[PDB]
Amino acid sequence: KRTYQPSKRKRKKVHGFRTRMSTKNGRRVLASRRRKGRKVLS
Amino acid sequence: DARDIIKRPVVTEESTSILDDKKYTFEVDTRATKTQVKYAVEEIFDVKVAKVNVMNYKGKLKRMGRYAGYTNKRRKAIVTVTADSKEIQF
Amino acid sequence: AIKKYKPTTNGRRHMTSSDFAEITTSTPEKSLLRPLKKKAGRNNQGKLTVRHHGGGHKRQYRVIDFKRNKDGIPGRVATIEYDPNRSANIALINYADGEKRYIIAAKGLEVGQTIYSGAEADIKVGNALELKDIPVGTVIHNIEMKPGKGGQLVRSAGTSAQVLGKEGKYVLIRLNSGEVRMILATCRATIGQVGNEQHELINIGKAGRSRWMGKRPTVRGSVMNPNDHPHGGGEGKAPIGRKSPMSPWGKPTLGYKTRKKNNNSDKFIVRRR
RNA sequence: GGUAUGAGUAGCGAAAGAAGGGUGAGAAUCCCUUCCACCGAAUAUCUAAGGUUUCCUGAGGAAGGCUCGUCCGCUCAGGGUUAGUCGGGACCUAAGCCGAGGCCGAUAGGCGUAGGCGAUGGACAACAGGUAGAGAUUCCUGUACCAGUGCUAAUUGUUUAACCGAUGGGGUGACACAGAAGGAUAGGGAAUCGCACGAAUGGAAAUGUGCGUCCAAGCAGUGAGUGUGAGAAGUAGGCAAAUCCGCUUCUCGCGAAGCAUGAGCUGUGAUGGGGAACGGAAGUUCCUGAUUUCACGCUGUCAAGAAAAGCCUCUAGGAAGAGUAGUACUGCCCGUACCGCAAACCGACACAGGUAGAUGAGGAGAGAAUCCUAAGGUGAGCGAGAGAACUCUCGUUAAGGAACUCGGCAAAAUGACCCCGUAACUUCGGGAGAAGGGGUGCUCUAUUAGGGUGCAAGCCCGAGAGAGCCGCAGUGAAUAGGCCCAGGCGACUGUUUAGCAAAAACACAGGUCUCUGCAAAACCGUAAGGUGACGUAUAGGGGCUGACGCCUGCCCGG
RNA sequence: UACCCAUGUCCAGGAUGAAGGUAAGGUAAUACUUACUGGAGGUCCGAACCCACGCACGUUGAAAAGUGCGGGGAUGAGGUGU
Ligand SMILES: [Mg+2]
Ligand SMILES: [Mg+2]
Ligand SMILES: [Mg+2]
Ligand SMILES: [Mg+2]
Ligand SMILES: [Mg+2]
Ligand SMILES: [Mg+2]
Ligand SMILES: [Mg+2]
Ligand SMILES: [Mg+2]
Ligand SMILES: [Mg+2]
Ligand SMILES: [Mg+2]
Ligand SMILES: [Mg+2]
Ligand SMILES: [Mg+2]
Ligand SMILES: [Mg+2]
Ligand SMILES: [Mg+2]
Ligand SMILES: [Mg+2]
Ligand SMILES: [Mg+2]
Ligand SMILES: [Mg+2]
Ligand SMILES: [Mg+2]
Ligand SMILES: [Mg+2]
Ligand SMILES: [Mg+2]
Ligand SMILES: [Mg+2]
Ligand SMILES: [Mg+2]
Ligand SMILES: [Mg+2]
Ligand SMILES: [Mg+2]
Ligand SMILES: [Mg+2]
Ligand SMILES: [Mg+2]
Ligand SMILES: [Mg+2]
Ligand SMILES: [Mg+2]
Ligand SMILES: [Mg+2]
Ligand SMILES: [Mg+2]
Ligand SMILES: [Mg+2]
Ligand SMILES: [Mg+2]
Ligand SMILES: [Mg+2]
Ligand SMILES: [Mg+2]
Ligand SMILES: [Mg+2]
Ligand SMILES: [Mg+2]
Ligand SMILES: [Mg+2]
Ligand SMILES: [Mg+2]
Ligand SMILES: [Mg+2]
Ligand SMILES: [Mg+2]
Ligand SMILES: [Mg+2]
Ligand SMILES: [Mg+2]
Ligand SMILES: [Mg+2]
Ligand SMILES: [Mg+2]
Ligand SMILES: [Mg+2]
Ligand SMILES: [Mg+2]
Ligand SMILES: [Mg+2]
Ligand SMILES: [Mg+2]
Repeated sequence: KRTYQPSKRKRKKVHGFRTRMSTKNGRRVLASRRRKGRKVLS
Repeated sequence: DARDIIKRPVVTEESTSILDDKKYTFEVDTRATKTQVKYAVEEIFDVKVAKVNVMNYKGKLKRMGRYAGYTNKRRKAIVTVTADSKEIQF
Repeated sequence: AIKKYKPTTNGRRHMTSSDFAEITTSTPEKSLLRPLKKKAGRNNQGKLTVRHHGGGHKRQYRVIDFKRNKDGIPGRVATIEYDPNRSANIALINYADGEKRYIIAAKGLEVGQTIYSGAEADIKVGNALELKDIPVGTVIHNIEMKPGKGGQLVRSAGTSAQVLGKEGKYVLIRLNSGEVRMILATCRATIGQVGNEQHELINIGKAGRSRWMGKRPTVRGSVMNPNDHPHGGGEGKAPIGRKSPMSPWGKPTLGYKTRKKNNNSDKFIVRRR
């Protein structure tokens, strides 16, 4: 039994866009990934 | 408008096999409800629609020389006209 | 009465239980039930703040009338019921006007008895009066501290307090602990010892039974490492190698008094226990 | 970064293949056939997750595939997923999360009320056939149901108020665990019936062989049963009100009725559908029988067992339209392919690992064990020889029998059922399967006696004995305890160093000390707010000791 | 992964026979005895399942902790899903 037991819901609830937006530090992360120019935020 | 909702007919072995059964397969706007498709088909073709079945197709991933990407997502509507209703031609 | 189980297993070997003789129904009053979820000693931060709680049997809360407000109207004791939330049994009171309430079941409270609350209530067991109305020497329970707040002080199985005197707008009560303190005289109490007094004799018998009651195991400080507990560490068993036995959070824990030194209620305590 | 060396070396990832035919430039490896072999409480059938096109068809054979390759989960093209009723949303709430105002706080923010979100739970209407390169309770056929809508027709109502009816009241919804006995039905089996055959090598025209031996929801009946004293008055309660609930009193009392529920059954559905054989026959009776259902129904226990919507009812309110029948019409969005004990998911791999749930046949059996099989699935992506050392995994072994070794480590032995018999000690439960012994196949008496089932017919189960008969051996295979004596430690079942320690360590019931009078002490937090506890000294926190028995001495100078 | 919360779900088969109950005795009434009933348990044996005691093997592994043969628990201080 390995780490990484995927769940669509758990992935979005923990790491998704709306969760990131819901906190100030979450928004810092989005701002940082936009600054680096990532294709994929969240 | 009605001709926004109905994009184009679908011509395949499957689509062409059910024309004799008075079932007409269209590619319809991805936002169009099967109710909007019913009333659009009636406006465009002057027919009486018995039922509309609808299905969403997700985009198919296609490569072309180290560039990969998805074809368009499609919404396919099968429109059954009534016995008394006139046919659509294709 | 206490039933002693025969030693058919090492688990049952010294176990004892209530016979639940006093219980008259196994079915609570549906209207007086509230949901109750286990907290398992966790705060509003989700952090464990009290150790050794978690994972007992599911329970429903029974709404208990600790206020005993319903003055004048007679209440017939309809049943004595098991309450998983407290050591005492509870009694369903059918009031003559068709209101049902639960009270703490006093010792000697029988189905069919009638109870009253207020100034005209007799000094008969499950009756509730203001302390100014209760004779000196009477044995009471479910004592309120602030008028109309509800009984807080002597509620657990088998406990009882005694009215000692009447000193101004205050009555002197000897509480179950043997502390003598002043209660405001417009506070009310119920007459009689609480009931289910056998409760303390029960031998839980096996580890599992403590787990059903929601108690998780206690680990002794002296078998923890030094980063976990002041008693932690040492090669082999160690004595308490400290000037005092300590709590897990420092602080001496044998004799060290913890009642706040400058306590507002100190003026109402006449004899400490 | 490139390229050597080791080296044509290690390895090629658990397993049964064979031949004939085909295809093709080319074949151990692709296709077909036949035989053989393997799984079969799975290596079968569903299905959630997860994956995301891997699915189907046609081309292909650079690379990928541990070999090969004409083949592929690979490459390239086209295709493929159909819902009022299935699962999710337009319904409900749990944990939890967010949270207008609010409380708290250098900033940021933290907390929290109303109110929301949130299934893993509640509620909620469709079945059987057909069809097929790829979907099907979705398409088609037949027959339904749920919620609406208009249109006809009567009917009744239109201010002592048909009817609707709360965002309010009440009831239900609404719940643990264990056990026992039943009813029924799935399933299983045997005869019966139908159809086909009549046979290779000695025999058989039949106790012969093979194959088959039926069907939905809905609608209308019924029904094992399971619960449930009814009626009337009267009202300090149910935030107003109440005809409803609750409470009281009175009359009438009974395992009888009603009233609720209720598996299943019978009709219809069906002149239909399916069916052993381009065709359409039989559908019966009996036995067995659930891990399903009636149903957490009943009984018991203590550890005392969600909520909300929904549904029903009550009024407060709103009201000229309302229902009934018939007719035809209306019913949105999302998912639907395929894999799913796996080569498609998690493990970098086409990886001996991991992956919830439903179903899971027969013989013998208590059984989902075991061995062999059914349905169904599979022969495992290197092979051909050889049959040295050595290694691993196995089988056997003269005489001896622990002499081995740190140590009987390993292996051997024991093993099922029935019967006999069973010590010290003991907390009286145990110890105990102690130990130690004996039996076990087949035939006849024998549709035995005697059970179960049934109206019968029959069908099933079935001892004890007597005679006999074969083997070296009868739980003839497979699967099933080795035992005893004595001591240390720990009372006990539990727990632990994921990946070198499972223990004498931890825990534990019990003991004791101590703190704590409730805005408790203790604990988290700057605080608010919390836990403690919706508890209240028979309670809660902390220290030490650790079942039970007998006990627990002296010292208070530090 | 640890603990916890809410809500689900799983545990073939067999064995034993606690309390309680009933009936006989028994007694002034009781203790009590015997039989039947009853179905308790961190109960017993044993698959699934969970675990990980011994040994072997593996040790540029089939595997960055496994496999094989034995082993322990298996209605609970149980396992497991969301
Ligand atoms: Mg990953
Ligand atoms: Mg759809
Ligand atoms: Mg504690
Ligand atoms: Mg340690
Ligand atoms: Mg240490
Ligand atoms: Mg320290
Ligand atoms: Mg120390
Ligand atoms: Mg020492
Ligand atoms: Mg070499
Ligand atoms: Mg070599
Ligand atoms: Mg080699
Ligand atoms: Mg291989
Ligand atoms: Mg098996
Ligand atoms: Mg394919
Ligand atoms: Mg190759
Ligand atoms: Mg090909
Ligand atoms: Mg909540
Ligand atoms: Mg709320
Ligand atoms: Mg929601
Ligand atoms: Mg398919
Ligand atoms: Mg259709
Ligand atoms: Mg309830
Ligand atoms: Mg499918
Ligand atoms: Mg694999
Ligand atoms: Mg598992
Ligand atoms: Mg087969
Ligand atoms: Mg020998
Ligand atoms: Mg010999
Ligand atoms: Mg020796
Ligand atoms: Mg030697
Ligand atoms: Mg030696
Ligand atoms: Mg030695
Ligand atoms: Mg050994
Ligand atoms: Mg023996
Ligand atoms: Mg045998
Ligand atoms: Mg131990
Ligand atoms: Mg143990
Ligand atoms: Mg370790
Ligand atoms: Mg170990
Ligand atoms: Mg506080
Ligand atoms: Mg100790
Ligand atoms: Mg203790
Ligand atoms: Mg759970
Ligand atoms: Mg056990
Ligand atoms: Mg060891
Ligand atoms: Mg094993
Ligand atoms: Mg054991
Ligand atoms: Mg066992």
